[PDB]
Amino acid sequence: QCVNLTTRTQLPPAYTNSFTRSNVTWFHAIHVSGTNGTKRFDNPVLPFNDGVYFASTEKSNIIRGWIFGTTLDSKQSLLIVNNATNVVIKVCEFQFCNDPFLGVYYHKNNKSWMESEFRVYSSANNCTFEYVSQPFLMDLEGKQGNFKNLREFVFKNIDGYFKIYSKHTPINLVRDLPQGLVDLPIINITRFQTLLALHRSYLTPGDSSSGWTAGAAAYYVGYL
Amino acid sequence: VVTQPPSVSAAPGQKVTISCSGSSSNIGNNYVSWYQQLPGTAPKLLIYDNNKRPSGIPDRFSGSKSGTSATLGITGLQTGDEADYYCGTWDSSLSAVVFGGGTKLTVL
Amino acid sequence: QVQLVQSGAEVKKPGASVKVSCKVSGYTLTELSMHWVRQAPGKGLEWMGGFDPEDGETIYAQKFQGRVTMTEDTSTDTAYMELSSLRSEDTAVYYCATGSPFDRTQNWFDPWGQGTLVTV
Ligand SMILES: *[C@@H]1O[C@H](CO)[C@@H](O)[C@H](O)[C@H]1NC(C)=O
Ligand SMILES: *[C@@H]1O[C@H](CO)[C@@H](O)[C@H](O)[C@H]1NC(C)=O
Ligand SMILES: *[C@@H]1O[C@H](CO)[C@@H](O)[C@H](O)[C@H]1NC(C)=O
Ligand SMILES: *[C@@H]1O[C@H](CO)[C@@H](O)[C@H](O)[C@H]1NC(C)=O
Ligand SMILES: *[C@@H]1O[C@H](CO)[C@@H](O)[C@H](O)[C@H]1NC(C)=O
Repeated sequence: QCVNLTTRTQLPPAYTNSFTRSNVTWFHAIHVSGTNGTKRFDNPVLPFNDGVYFASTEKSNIIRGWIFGTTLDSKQSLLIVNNATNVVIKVCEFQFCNDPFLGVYYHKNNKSWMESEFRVYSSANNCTFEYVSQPFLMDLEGKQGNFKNLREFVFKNIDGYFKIYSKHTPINLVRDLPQGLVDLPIINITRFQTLLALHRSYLTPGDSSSGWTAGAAAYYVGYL
Repeated sequence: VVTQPPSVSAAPGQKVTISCSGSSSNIGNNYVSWYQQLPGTAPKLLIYDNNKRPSGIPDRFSGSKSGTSATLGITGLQTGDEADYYCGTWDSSLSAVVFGGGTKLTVL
Repeated sequence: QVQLVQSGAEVKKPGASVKVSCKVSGYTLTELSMHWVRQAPGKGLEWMGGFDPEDGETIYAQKFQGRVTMTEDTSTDTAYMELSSLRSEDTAVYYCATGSPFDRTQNWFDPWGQGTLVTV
C-alpha cells in the first residue's frame, strides 16, 4: 500500500536548553493550530553518529518502537514494535517505504480491534531473528488528572553490543521544558526514524479524503 | 406502510415543500433520510439524521418532524438540476427498512 | 473513498436461477455492511435484504425469504448473492449498497453501484 501523507508545510526548527537532564532539538509530529482542519504529518530521518537521547510525553500513547539502519531499503535494518501485550524485537532485511506507520482498524464480526503491520514493510525474504519479553512501554496508572509521566531512553552501540536504558518519573510542576533493559548482540548504523500509530473508521458519511487520523505527539532528541 | 402526494409542481425561484407521512411505529421512533434519483443514474444521498447534510455538494436544506410527518424543501428551485425524491426509514415494529412511493417534482 | 463495481448485464429464461457479484476497493469487506435493493420500472425502490449489526447473522425481507441466499469471501474481497425460482413478474434493476458497520440500528445508505439488469 504505502499511501502518501506528507505535506508541503515546513516549520523552523525549535531548540531548547538541556538543563542537565545543550542544543537539543524539538519536533512536532501531528500539529494543530487555530485552523481546525490543519492536520500535518512529517517524520524526517535523523543522523545517528555516536548516541541519541530520547524523551517524550503523551496523554494516551501513540509511540511504538523505532527503526534503525543505513540504507533503509531492500538493498539490513533493526526493527522494534511494541503492542499492548508483548514487545517484539527482530532483525530482518525489510523493505520500507517513504511514510511508514502502523495501522489499526475494526473487525466487524469479531467485536474487537486489530492491528495490521503490512503498512510498514512489504518483503522479509530469508529472515531469521525474533525475540519476545515484557514490554518497554505501558499506558495505565492508578491516577488520572493534571500530572503526566515522562519517559526517557539512551542508545549506544559499542564493541558490537547493543544496549538500552529507561527510567520513569512523574512531573510535579506545571507544563514546561524538562524538569530540572536488554543487551542484544546484533551491523552499521547511521540513521533512524520513529513510527506512529494511526486509526480509521467509517462512522461519518462522505469523507472524501484519507481516513487516517490521530492526536498530537511530540518528542525530544539529542546527541552525545 | 407510508403515503406521499405525487407529482408536485412549482415555478423557478419560488419556495417548495415536500411532505412525507407515516404512522406511529413506521416513522415515529426513528430517524429518516432523503434521496434523489436522476433518471438513468443511481441515487445519491442528500440528508441524514433529519437535519444533517453530508460534506461537499449538498445545498442547505431543512427538516422537521411533527410527530409522524416530515418535510424537506429548498428556498429556491432551479432548472439546473431536478429529479425524483424519496423518503424512507427503519420501521420499528414487525417490519424492516421501507421506502416511500416518491413524488415527481415539476418545474415550469 | 470506497468505489464499487459489479458484473455486467445478464439474461435468463423462465424458471432458472442467477447469481450477482459485487466488489469493493479501498476499504475491505471485513469492516462494511452490504445491502441489496431493487426497483421495478416506475414502481419505486424495494428492499431485498442485508446485514444486521445488532447480531451476527444475515436476515432477509419477509416477502422473499427462502428464495435467495448470500455469502462472502474475504481473500478476493467480493460479496455474493443468488436468486432462484424466477417468475413472470420478476424483472428490475439491482443495486449494491453499503453503510455503517457498527451502528445500533441506523439507515444511511451510501454509496451505490452502477446497476445491473436481469430479464425474465
Ligand atoms: C508518493 O510520492 C512518491 C514521490 O516520489 C511517488 O513516487 C509515489 O508514487 C507516491 N505514491 C503514490 C501511491 O502515487
Ligand atoms: C544551536 O544553536 C545555534 C546558535 O546559532 C542555532 O542557530 C541552532 O538553531 C541551534 N540548534 C537547533 C537544532 O536549533
Ligand atoms: C502483539 O504482538 C505479539 C507478538 O507476537 C502478537 O502475538 C500479538 O498478536 C500482538 N497483538 C496483541 C493484541 O497482543
Ligand atoms: C474473535 O474474538 C475472540 C474474543 O472475542 C478472540 O479470542 C478470537 O481470536 C477472535 N477471532 C478472530 C478470527 O478475530
Ligand atoms: C532463501 O534463499 C534461497 C536460496 O537458496 C531461496 O531459494 C529462497 O526462495 C529464499 N527464501 C525467501 C523467503 O526469499
